[PDB]
Order: sequence, then structure tokens, then C-alpha cells
Amino acid sequence: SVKLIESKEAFQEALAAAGDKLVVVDFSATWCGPCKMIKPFFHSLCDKYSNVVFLEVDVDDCQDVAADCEVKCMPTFQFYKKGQKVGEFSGANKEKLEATITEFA
Repeated sequence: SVKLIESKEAFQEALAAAGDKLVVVDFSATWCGPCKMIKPFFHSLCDKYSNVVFLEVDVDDCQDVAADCEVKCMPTFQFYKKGQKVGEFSGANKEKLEATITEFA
């Protein structure tokens, strides 16, 4: 139910198509421990909020988008609403993730 983004073009189509729904983006890597830690939680949120769009960007596979989005630590979560980045943080922080969704869902 999380949409896996595999190019820049795909990233941009997903943002447009969200309308004015919150978009939560997990910039992740399969090898990275905090990424493994939070992934079940992130999927479960996807189920909990049907009004919110959940995307995942594999930084190893999607290096261009990682660069464009100024990622340096994983996981990084970015939050978009009307194409605008309304929030961002890094770390497997469940409180912050849910705090930010609460703020803009």
C-alpha cells in the first residue's frame, strides 16, 4: 500500500496526483538498520490514514531524487502538502512521524 518511487518523474507524478492530501516520503535503504526498524510502523500508518499518501524512495536505486531532496541520513521523512515541503526530519522517530501527520493530515 506504500507506493515505491523508482524515478524522479514518478516522484513528481505522485506529488501532483495527491491533490491537497499530505504526502509522507520515506527515504530509505534496505541495508540501513533504522530503516529496517521503522518500516513495519510506516506500512501500518499507510493502513491507518487513507486520506494520506505514503511514498518510499530507495536512495540506492533512486540516487537522483535523493540528491535533489538533499538527503544525508536514513531514514529521512519529508512531508509535502500542495507540492510544498511542510516538514522534514531524520531518524526512526515514531513520535515525530505521527506528530507531523497529526499536524497536516
